[PDB]
Amino acid sequence: PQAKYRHDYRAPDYQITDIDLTFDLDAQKTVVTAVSQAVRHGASDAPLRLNGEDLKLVSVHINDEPWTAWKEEEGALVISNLPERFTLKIINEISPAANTALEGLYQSGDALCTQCEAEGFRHITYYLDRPDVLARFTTKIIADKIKYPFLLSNGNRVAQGELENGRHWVQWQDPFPKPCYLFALVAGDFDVLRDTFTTRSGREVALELYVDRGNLDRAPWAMTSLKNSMKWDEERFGLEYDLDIYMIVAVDFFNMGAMENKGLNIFNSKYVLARTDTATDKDYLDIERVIGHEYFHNWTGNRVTCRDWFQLSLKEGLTVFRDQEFSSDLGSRAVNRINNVRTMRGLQFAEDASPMAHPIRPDMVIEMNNFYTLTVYEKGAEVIRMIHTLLGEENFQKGMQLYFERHDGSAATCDDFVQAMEDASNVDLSHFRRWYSQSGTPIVTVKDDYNPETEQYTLTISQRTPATPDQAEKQPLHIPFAIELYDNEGKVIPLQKGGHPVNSVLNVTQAEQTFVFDNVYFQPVPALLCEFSAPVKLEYKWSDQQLTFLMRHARNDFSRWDAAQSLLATYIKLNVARHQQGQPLSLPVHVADAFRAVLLDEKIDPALAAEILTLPSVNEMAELFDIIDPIAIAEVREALTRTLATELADELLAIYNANYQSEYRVEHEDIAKRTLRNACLRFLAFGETHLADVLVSKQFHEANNMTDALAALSAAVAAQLPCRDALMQEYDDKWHQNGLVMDKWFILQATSPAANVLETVRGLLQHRSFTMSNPNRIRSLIGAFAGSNPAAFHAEDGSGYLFLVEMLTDLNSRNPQVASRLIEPLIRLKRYDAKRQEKMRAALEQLKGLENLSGDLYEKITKALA
Ligand SMILES: CN(C)c1ncnc2c1ncn2[C@@H]1O[C@H](CO)[C@@H](N)[C@H]1O
Ligand SMILES: [Zn+2]
Repeated sequence: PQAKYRHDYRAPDYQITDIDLTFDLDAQKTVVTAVSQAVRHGASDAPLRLNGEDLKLVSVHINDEPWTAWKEEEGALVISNLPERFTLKIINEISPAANTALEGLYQSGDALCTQCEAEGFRHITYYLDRPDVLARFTTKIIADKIKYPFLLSNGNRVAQGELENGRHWVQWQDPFPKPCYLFALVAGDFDVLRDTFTTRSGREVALELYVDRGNLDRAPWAMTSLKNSMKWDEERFGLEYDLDIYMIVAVDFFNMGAMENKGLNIFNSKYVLARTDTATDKDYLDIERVIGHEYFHNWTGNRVTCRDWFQLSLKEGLTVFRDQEFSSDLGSRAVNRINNVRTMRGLQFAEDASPMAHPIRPDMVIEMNNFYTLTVYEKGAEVIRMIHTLLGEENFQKGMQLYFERHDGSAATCDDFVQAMEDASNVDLSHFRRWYSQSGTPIVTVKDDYNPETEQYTLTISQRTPATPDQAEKQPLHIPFAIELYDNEGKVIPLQKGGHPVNSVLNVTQAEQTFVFDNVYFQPVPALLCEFSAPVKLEYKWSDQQLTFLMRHARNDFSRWDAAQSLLATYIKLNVARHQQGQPLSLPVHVADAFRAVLLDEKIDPALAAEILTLPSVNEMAELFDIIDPIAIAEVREALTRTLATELADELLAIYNANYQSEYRVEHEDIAKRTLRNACLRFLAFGETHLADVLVSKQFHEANNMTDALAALSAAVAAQLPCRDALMQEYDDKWHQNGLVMDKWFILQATSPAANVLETVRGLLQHRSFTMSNPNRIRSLIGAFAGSNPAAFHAEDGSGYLFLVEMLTDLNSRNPQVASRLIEPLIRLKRYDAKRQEKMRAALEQLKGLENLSGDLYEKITKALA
């Protein structure tokens, strides 16, 4: 499989302007007729090169003449000797029932549905399957009326009919030109939740959420969230929906999350279906996020699309930024920022230190489905956020507005977007552009000096990015470095120099620089990289007391949390080293006291307290180390929990009880109280065994919502409480028929600290609720084991690696996209000790040798073994 390169982009030799599709739908044999209107832009002698995969070609006509000047080649239909302008007619057959990869037209249960991003449309017909070819679609769908009463495509219905032999048809037209990755088709029998949204200018939009029969009870929150998304995009960004109908279809079989097909989004049901007994607060807020995200793409992705796939972050960085801003405005901004930074530092930085490292605008791709990454998405969004930091809201929105004025109805590049921001704001983003081309995490080192003679405070700030596997050369970035200086009372010291204010966002643009501040009347405590102002590792020699000072006094809630993270990091590192020498946890009294103070502080937001009382995950902890010792990290996390449980027992139980809520509401203040209560319950579970067992079992049985029930169940498994096996069986007996609810239970099984977790997981391959045909079940059992139980995955006997190789050997053939997601923990081998590296390398070597190795896995495996 051959790599493609960004620098190789060239405008297409032919465009398509209009495509009329007819589907004669059948799960075993679907016939596609595609009539395209084409224009040659390149040389007269250049053939038309159409992409296609696993298609049975029936016929090729050019202006209704059966064509003889063509050939099929791997992946392609090459058509020669064409006029400058012509009508192409292709007829071909495809087989949805055989499509286990879930790419193209496939079956989800009894429904037929599509996934076309990135390159799935070529699995449906021969086409210019590249996102700089925009065309107007018309789609006619013919099917059995009893099996497929609903026949959906993008846009509005223009024609409908009934045929003999129980077939019917519907034809759709979408006026907006689109690249083919935004094509969608759905056929099936559904319950339908119908609502309306009226835009601020008065356009009434019909909203339609399509769910499997008997799931309407789980649909209102998704609808609520759609309307919220629409309203917010109007309020914040000034953008209105542009069509008459907005359709969402929830399907159970889906490799991604959800997909922004124009006017006909297709969602994994995990990101739609919720009711209070089936879904947690986090589920509710994730549905809100993903509903938002796909809606937001209607502008950032659909009305302006991507010139080529290397520009994916153009839509994904900006749409994730928008989803974050949406959640943050509606909810707790600080809890959002905290959890997005946890993702960045715990998951994204690992990718940027791995063999799959890439810039947010990649330069080299083998399989584009491998580049829907933490980097492109979440780091992408941090890059957008940095532009927002540099410009301010008002200039940022002027940039947005210039971007749409210039590029609406076209396919654009990341550079176009930056230029629009630069030109609208008059802020120079030339250096800033290097964030798009350079991979890896910058390390920002900060030293400080306070001169009492002159009342000056000096920060000496250096940067460097280490080389990564993909790039041997690195250069300094334009790093927006936000600070705040605090006096001995906790009050912010005004920043100034030579009699003038200085902006608190420092422009860290060199390898080394100094910043001098005047009229600093007291030695300050600095808050550095405020709100995570750039996606970098910060090196500052913090005292413990500077960090507890910030926890008490810092103005922004994020800074209070971040200071707690910096204080814990020192002691996580200390205790991992101790664990490797067989020595028990050591924690200063003053550290425990800082967490006690947070528990008893009446003035702190409970949302913030809960996050400070949520220890860094085993992933966030791994980021603190060059070489990862996953057993030490897991055991240190447990011991730290037990230590705090003991030291803070009385305070934890008081706050647990104080935050009891008898009514359940999906409302942010309520959520905050509940997160705090369950944060306390986690520590209590790791306390004295009898009290723990009582508290946890009672919460599980008495809960009136899934948040509380699952928090108890997860604590029983994490602390290996007596009640665990009863409660787990209880859950299975109640919920086994409900795959989305059972996913939570598979995750708890896979992430268990029990010694026999792998045996349990293997046995669960045969569980009544598990199936290898469903990506959500696969992720929830196998994925969670490999990725979220690094202590068991990395068992010294190598059993974890062997288990993953077995599963990958199936999935490589069945569903390469899911396989490539699941191989990630093995490609991290260079972070582990030699003995583990040797076992992981052997596992990788085994997979490299598979018959019919997918491109998706080939790419990762070859990088890993280099
Ligand atoms: C370790 N890997 C592959 C991932 N770990 C966690 N989240 C991921 C990962 N790969 C992609 N994502 C998320 O998928 C979403 C897009 O499908 C992005 N939001 C990205 O974070
Ligand atoms: Zn997206």
